[PDB]
Amino acid sequence: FTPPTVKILQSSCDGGGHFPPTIQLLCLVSGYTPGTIQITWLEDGQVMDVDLSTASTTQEGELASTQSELTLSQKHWLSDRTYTCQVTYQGHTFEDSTKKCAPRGVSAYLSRPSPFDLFIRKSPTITCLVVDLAPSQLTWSRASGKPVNHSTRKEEKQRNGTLTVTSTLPVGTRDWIEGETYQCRVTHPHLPRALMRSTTKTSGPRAAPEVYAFATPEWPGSRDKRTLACLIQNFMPEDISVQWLHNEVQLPDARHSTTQPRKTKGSGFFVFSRLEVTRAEWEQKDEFICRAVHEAASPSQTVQRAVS
Amino acid sequence: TPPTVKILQSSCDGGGHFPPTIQLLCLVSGYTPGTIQITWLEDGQVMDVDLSTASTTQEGELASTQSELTLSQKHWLSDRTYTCQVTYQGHTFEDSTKKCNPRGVSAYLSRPSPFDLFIRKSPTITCLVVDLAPTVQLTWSRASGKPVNHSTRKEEKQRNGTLTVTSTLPVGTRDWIEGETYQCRVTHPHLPRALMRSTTKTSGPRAAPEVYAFATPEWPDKRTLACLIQNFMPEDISVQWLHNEVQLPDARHSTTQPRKTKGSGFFVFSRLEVTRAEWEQKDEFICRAVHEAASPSQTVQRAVSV
Amino acid sequence: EVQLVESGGGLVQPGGSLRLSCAVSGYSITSGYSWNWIRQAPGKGLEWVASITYDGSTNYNPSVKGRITISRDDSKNTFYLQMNSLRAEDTAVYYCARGSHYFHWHFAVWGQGTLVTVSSASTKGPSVFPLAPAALGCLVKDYFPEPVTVSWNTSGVHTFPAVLQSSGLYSLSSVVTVPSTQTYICNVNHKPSNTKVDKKVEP
Amino acid sequence: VQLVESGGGLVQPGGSLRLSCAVSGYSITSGYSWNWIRQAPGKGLEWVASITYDGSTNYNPSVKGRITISRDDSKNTFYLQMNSLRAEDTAVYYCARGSHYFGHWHFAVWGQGTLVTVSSASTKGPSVFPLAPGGTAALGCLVKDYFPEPVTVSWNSGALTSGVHTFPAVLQSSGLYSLSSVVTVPSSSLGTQTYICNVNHKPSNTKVDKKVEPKS
Amino acid sequence: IQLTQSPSSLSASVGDRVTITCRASQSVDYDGDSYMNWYQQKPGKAPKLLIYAASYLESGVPSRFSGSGSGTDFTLTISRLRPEDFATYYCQQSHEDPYTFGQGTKVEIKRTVAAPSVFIFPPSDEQLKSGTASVVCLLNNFYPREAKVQWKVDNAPQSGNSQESVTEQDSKDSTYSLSSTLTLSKADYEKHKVYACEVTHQGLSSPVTKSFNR
Amino acid sequence: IQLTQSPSSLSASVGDRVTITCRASQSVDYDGDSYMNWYQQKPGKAPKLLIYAASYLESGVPSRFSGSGSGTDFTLTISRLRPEDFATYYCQQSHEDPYTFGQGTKVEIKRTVAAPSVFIFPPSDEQLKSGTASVVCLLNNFYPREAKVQWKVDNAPQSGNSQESVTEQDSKDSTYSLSSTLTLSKADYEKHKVYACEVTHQGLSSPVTKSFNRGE
Ligand SMILES: *[C@@H]1O[C@H](CO)[C@@H](O[C@@H]2O[C@H](CO)[C@@H](O[C@@H]3O[C@H](CO[C@H]4O[C@H](CO)[C@@H](O)[C@H](O)[C@@H]4O)[C@@H](O)[C@H](O[C@H]4O[C@H](CO)[C@@H](O)[C@H](O)[C@@H]4O)[C@@H]3O)[C@H](O)[C@H]2NC(C)=O)[C@H](O)[C@H]1NC(C)=O
Ligand SMILES: *[C@@H]1O[C@H](CO)[C@@H](O[C@@H]2O[C@H](CO)[C@@H](O[C@@H]3O[C@H](CO[C@H]4O[C@H](CO)[C@@H](O)[C@H](O)[C@@H]4O)[C@@H](O)[C@H](O[C@H]4O[C@H](CO)[C@@H](O)[C@H](O)[C@@H]4O)[C@@H]3O)[C@H](O)[C@H]2NC(C)=O)[C@H](O)[C@H]1NC(C)=O
Repeated sequence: FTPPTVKILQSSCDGGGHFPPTIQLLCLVSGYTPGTIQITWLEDGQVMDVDLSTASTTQEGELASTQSELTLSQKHWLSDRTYTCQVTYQGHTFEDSTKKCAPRGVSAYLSRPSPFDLFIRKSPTITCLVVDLAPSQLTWSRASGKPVNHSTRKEEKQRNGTLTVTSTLPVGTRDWIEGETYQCRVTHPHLPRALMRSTTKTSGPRAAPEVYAFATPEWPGSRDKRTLACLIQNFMPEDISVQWLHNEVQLPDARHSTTQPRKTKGSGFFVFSRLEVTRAEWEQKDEFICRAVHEAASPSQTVQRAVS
Repeated sequence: TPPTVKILQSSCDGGGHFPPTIQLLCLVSGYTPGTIQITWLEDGQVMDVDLSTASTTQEGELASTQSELTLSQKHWLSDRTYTCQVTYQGHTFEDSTKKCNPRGVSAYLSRPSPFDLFIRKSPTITCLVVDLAPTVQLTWSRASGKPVNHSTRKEEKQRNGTLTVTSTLPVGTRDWIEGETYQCRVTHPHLPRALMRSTTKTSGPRAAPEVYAFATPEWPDKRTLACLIQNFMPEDISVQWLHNEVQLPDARHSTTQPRKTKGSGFFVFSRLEVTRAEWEQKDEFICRAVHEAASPSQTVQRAVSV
Repeated sequence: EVQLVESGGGLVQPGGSLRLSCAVSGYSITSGYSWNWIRQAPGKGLEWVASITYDGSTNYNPSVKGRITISRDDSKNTFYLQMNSLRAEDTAVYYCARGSHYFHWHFAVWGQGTLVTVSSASTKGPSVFPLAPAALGCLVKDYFPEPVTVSWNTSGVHTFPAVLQSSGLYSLSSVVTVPSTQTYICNVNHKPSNTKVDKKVEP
Repeated sequence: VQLVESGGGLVQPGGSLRLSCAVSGYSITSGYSWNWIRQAPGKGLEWVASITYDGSTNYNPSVKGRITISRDDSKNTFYLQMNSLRAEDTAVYYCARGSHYFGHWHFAVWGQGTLVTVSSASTKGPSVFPLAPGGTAALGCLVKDYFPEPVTVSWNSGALTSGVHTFPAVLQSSGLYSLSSVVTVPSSSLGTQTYICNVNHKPSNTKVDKKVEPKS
Repeated sequence: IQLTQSPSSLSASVGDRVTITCRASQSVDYDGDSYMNWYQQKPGKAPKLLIYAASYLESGVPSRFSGSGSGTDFTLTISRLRPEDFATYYCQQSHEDPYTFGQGTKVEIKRTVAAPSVFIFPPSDEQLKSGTASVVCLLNNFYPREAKVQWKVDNAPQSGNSQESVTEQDSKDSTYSLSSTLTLSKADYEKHKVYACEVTHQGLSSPVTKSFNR
Repeated sequence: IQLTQSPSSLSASVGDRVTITCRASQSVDYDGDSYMNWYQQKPGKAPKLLIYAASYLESGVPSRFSGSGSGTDFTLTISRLRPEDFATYYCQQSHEDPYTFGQGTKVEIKRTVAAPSVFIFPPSDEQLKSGTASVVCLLNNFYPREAKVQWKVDNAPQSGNSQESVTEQDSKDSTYSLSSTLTLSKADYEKHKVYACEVTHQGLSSPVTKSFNRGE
């Protein structure tokens, strides 16, 4: 045998979130061995008018179904009343209630190792950022069970009445290169089922980038300043770092500008680097190295090209 | 017999709470048994049936096909426009729905692109209205007092229940240079009000754009060209590629939006891939920048050969 | 930037003609905006009288219609207003105004303006009698018509409006405070009677 | 990476069996988990053994005490030696690898699975007999009177795969297993194409190739 | 079309809310757009435009101003009053030619009360021979403007012979200025020895007068 | 830690939705998460990992699979039903020891009825010298499994001395194949001439039988 089950559905809205002029609720009594059944509707506990609801019983095979539809106006449905559908099955009554749909949303971002931290610096770090927490324990994990280097948990509340928890986990050099996977989970007193943020190596293949460096000609009225444009394209995936070098010393990131990686016409991504130089720099040494750090480059994940 | 589309959803809790997963049902009423295609659309994008269930029932002569979509509690709170698209016998039947109040109606006046201004010889200002609720006649105005050229009106309804108005007015080139100001207002049957947005030539000093064309070296039937347009104020600019005395399509070359330089002015890069049969017909590819500060004809260009 | 200055005032006999002038600098008129005159009576409100568009289309006001006319000149980059049969109501201060279109207009840039006196009285000059004293000043008694500019050598000074004496002449006073070795000189310039008076005040 | 088992067969009751698992692609000493999972014939699955990269082991309560598991770093292979074999100990052993998750593991990679049958009956090789025959014809081979399982069957050294139906073996009245394997081919290809079934019984080292030609 | 401004004049403390009403006789709007403007007329210069369409602000106009209304009733609201924005403001419709203006609303700035300082100076030696004797009782830096100066010629009440002149709010001391000019004949100036004007004002507890001997 | 699934065997139409419930006697919600795994064991192959922690899908698994539940009760949901999913499904828990698998759920597919294919195979001359005789009756690609096969040697009904076997559903068309084997003594074959095999199935409105004579 099989006892019946009860479910309630409401009418849908439009693209603008507008309720229809007549709101309709449905009470499903599906999947039950044929037997005596009677549906009764309630409004905050009171039995509604019998002429407002219609009940149709359909029998299919060994199970039975019973449908009950109720048409209400928008003013009555917007009253936030508790409408209970009480269906009786041979003495066993099942109930279910509904009401008009009346906080803040949690989010989390887990950054990936930057090419500078993994190959040039040699101290790769990931950042598990969790935002929009109600101000009132972080739990890291690894996929291979290897010894997890501990992280610094920086818990700081935000200005919008929320809380942010920054967790920077140091990882190994060879581990991320060989495709290690890490996961991040935070626990809060008001959490029944926590969420998970898992970072790993990119699913796509690898392709070394091609670096071309050009020097803009002297523009009329700008004899003491040149612009250096560097094109780096056809590299997969898009995670790449760019830096410039003059006189064997690396320039800060504020002196150059790099665009976001965008797809090429076929396969790979392309970026553009723009460095502004003065006449004292190229007369000191007319050589500027446009260096690109990518996981697919080799041997030391580095590809460069100079321009005069 | 055409089918009837109807959308339902899971009922909320008696205390005004949302269930953990909001499910949307798309009922199709009685119709002549035939090819029915229930495609679920989220903001106009196609969903895969590997997430929505399809069930067909045929009783006597009428058919009843229903599709149920499983959604999380967070996605229903995104106020995205969900759509159950049903196609039968050729003609389509679409029913849209969204999460569920007063809210303001906004609009923006679009500046005419220098491509329409200096190159296409048809500079067009665009008064676009968004988030409107049901004649809707649009009217333009000039500050100098001269009558406006009649603009084409175009109404367009969206899936989010909004209605948009597209007004394209051919303006004069000399007026935009001298500093003409255009305005826009709409009389709507819904609200007794009429808003206004205004556009004009961007104020502030002007810097002429610097055009630089380069070519990647030949390495062992395809070459990649680059163009750097930098140090121009304001950021209003249009980038095109000329080849064989014919303007190349915009979808052929990749061009970035204007971004501020390290100092004063903006900079734009452009990437174009040419085939071997192109520079054999004419080994001359021109990167032309269309900016209001350029001289003499608001045009500065450079040629490059491979 | 673009500014407007008016000219063409002074004592006018009743029932005569008044030719007003306002020079336009910075923009043209044929391809420009709307141009009009706005007058205000001594101590009263403002009343629009005459207007002209960029193409030359004119529109006037019925209160002084038939006795006024506004014209323009393409070479002088200016326009002119001509009035006749001036009655005592037509005695006012004429301002130069430029408007901007809205679907309905509104005047954005204005002119300095000029004052025109229409009466049968003669042009009396400002008899300057100094006032010995701390504060000092120069008295301006019995002059016609208006206005009168009283310069000094400005800080802590107050120039009073001229009293309308029964004789049809006006009398004003001017004061300024000084701390209790320097000589103060007042400069009274009269526009209609072209009289400039330098007066030194001694204790 | 792939996990391949080796060392199955027939073992007398209470004896000692050594099951190996040679991994390929990943060094067994680089940090991972390696487990053994068995499945009773016709019943559910059950875990028994586990070993980590550093050497930590664990044993299920139902089989602890009868099991010895160790690793070998030189060959990237770990073994499972087990004594005191019982009648209810016969199961298909799968060499699997788990992944870490806050101290909880789940088997990601699964081996090919080897069947170990613990019994007192002796080994018996199969006898192979052909099955000779509308518009579609049918032909097959017979694998009769053998013990124990399993048997691998192919056709034309793997050239014929479409329409192959290898029926599961049945326990005959004599206590031995019997198995039929047939394949449906168009009737036009009877006198043109040659059909040969490949039979291999690893527990008895028996490899037989019998040809099937129509009878007329 | 005629406009009735409300009120005709007002005063308020520094940093208050300024509200001006203007009643239109007929509907000056069309298609929903409010067709009416507002201006600022400060003394000693030319008027300056504030906003148009009764709400839309122009560039170079202070953001502290705000306009509201539609049809026949319009309202002009200032966020806070600055000590350098005193002027008279007018409403003006543009639905039908000719254009008309309102009655005018004078906005006065308020401060602290100060007593008047009066100095009296007789007509000079060159004015007595001119047949007209002009005596001026000048008061400076007083507040409020509501004040009265009584002329006393030989301790006798003088009525109808006083010409009072008033100045507006100063840009340096933020006060007012009044000048009491008495026009007497040359024969009347000789028939008196002691002259005096009693300046009555709120900043003075008792009416303070100034006297001089001819 | 006893685990149970439901139901055991079900027949669903192509493209429907499937619901499986892994009921546990142990609440596994710990550290703010649930630890429960799902697996798919294709017939006769290694089990395939589907869901870990009862919520997250395995990298590379199609989106038709969707898991739900927490604590003691869990629910599995199939979006669209493809024939590629014919297998038995088990749920494994890694929360506490001992690690236990479910009972399994043999999910077979309902579809349109397919006509069976009947074939008869005489015992080869080699088997006759071996002292045993086996006539083979074959059923090929049909639905459903419910069928009756009756043996008839020289028009005499046979029973008790026959053995039948069925295959698993195909990954392409989800059909069945049946093989019926006759077991007789050598003298019984040499004494009878006409051999036939009759089968009963709902796919054909009339049963079909094929016959032959030995040594012909
Ligand atoms: C209360 O207020 C706080 C403070 O604003 C809010 O917290 C912010 O939340 C936003 C979004 O929720 C966060 O923005 C995210 O920042 C990430 C940081 O990434 C860094 O590293 C990458 C490496 O490539 C850099 O490129 C990047 O510039 C950063 O330096 C971004 O990675 C995120 O990007 C993702 O979304 C964008 C959306 O456009 C996509 O384009 C991306 O591809 C990517 O998918 C994202 O931008 C922000 O960092 C938070 N700030 C802080 C201080 O924590 C709270 O959300 C707010 N709460 C409420 C309830 O309103
Ligand atoms: C219901 O759905 C409709 C869809 O039709 C929505 O309407 C869209 O509203 C957005 C508002 O953000 C419009 O985006 C705006 O476009 C303006 C014009 O840009 C033109 O040119 C670009 C290319 O240069 C085209 O890609 C674009 O389509 C237009 O043709 C921009 O000028 C606007 O920028 C202004 O707002 C942004 C807001 O982030 C600021 O950052 C800017 O500085 C600037 O102030 C803006 O980007 C979009 O164009 C509308 N759709 C269409 C088809 O035009 C409704 O909003 C939506 N309603 C609801 C309630 O959901």
